[PDB]
Amino acid sequence: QVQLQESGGGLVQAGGSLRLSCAASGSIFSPNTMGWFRQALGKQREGVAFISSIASTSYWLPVKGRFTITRDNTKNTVHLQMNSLIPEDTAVYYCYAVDKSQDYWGQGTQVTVSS
Amino acid sequence: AIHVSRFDNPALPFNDGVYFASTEKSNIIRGWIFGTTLDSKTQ
Amino acid sequence: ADYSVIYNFAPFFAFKCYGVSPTKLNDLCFTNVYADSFVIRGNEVSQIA
Amino acid sequence: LKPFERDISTEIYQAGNKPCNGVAGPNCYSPLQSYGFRPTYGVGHQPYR
Repeated sequence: QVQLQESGGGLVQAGGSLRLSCAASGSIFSPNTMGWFRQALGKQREGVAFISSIASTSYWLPVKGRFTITRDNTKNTVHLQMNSLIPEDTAVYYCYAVDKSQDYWGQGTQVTVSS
Repeated sequence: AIHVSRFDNPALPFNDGVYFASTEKSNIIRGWIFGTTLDSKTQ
Repeated sequence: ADYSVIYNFAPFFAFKCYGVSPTKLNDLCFTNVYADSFVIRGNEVSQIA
Repeated sequence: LKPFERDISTEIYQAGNKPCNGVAGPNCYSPLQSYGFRPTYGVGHQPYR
């Protein structure tokens, strides 16, 4: 079984900063391609960004500088840095591990920003 | 390959297979290793 | 039908193709084409599907 | 693709003549798209295992 521990969300004022994070525990393999998915309220889900095992990054949005991904190879976890928040990014985040055989999903974190 | 009592023993590509032959004694050569990236990222 | 000028005309908010891949359009020869042009607000763009 | 071969690499694809450069947007969509499976749809569009 695979468990994706997500943390770091909540209520933050506009222009604030925070640290989303998830740890992948259980039966993972070797390619281990990971990333994030955003779900707006009552809307479709889109891919935020993606990080592979070779430190290659692929952002699926014009969000460079805003979002930055850090890797923990020793424990193999993914951190995402929220800075300079705007209300347009108020959506729930689930990180995604497509991996090699069976892809998995997180349970959810509420990130909210309003003024 | 000589060991005397830097990195000078690079790995060799597998290509489509390997033929190996040796006239040395049994205790000298004691196995082989195969992989893709030779690290955690591959079995 | 040269879709190259269509692609390079201007940046497009939406280029969504249903039933046919955009790449194969050059190598796919059709019988008839229909070009329906109109102007709508941005919020109603997604309604055209 | 070859028979019994899987493609796993999630490289961002350039859906036209506008290069992604790591930026998904106009004429730059991922090769992977999500199915819109809803129970209201009839046969031919319902999810199948």
